[PDB]
Amino acid sequence: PIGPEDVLGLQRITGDYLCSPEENIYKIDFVRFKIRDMDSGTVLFEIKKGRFVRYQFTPAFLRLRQVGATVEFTVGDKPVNNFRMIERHYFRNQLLKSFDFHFGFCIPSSKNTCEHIYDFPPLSEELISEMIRHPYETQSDSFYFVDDRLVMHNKADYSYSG
Repeated sequence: PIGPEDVLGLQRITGDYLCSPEENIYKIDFVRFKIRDMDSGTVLFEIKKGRFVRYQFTPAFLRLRQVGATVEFTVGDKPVNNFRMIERHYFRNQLLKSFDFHFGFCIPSSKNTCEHIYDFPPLSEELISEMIRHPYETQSDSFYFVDDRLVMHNKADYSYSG
């Protein structure tokens, strides 16, 4: 049984998913995801209607300071309390940054909306160059908890070449 404290100290991407789809007993289902630059309002990525997503971004992405993510999700009939996401980004298994977001109150049996603010870590010129040169070696784990219990785990990797 996996809790926040089990992921909050991880120094590498996991080799596998830490939970199965079945453990999502609350039937949480993301139906919209949109990321924008908070300094320009430019929409960097959007999808409407999936445990793994591969992102193709540009070099300029790595110069962003603050991005806003908007997420829409439905929930099943069981109450969802203390819905929390811990998302850890790594380059070649060096931690870049971990983000810890607590969702607001989730209405059962309905569509919910949330905005998460990511403040980018400072990236050295060397690191930016390497990240551009090494697509898909930037990787993230997204751990989702309800009442301190892991119920979803999504993965992603990132290119900054295109």
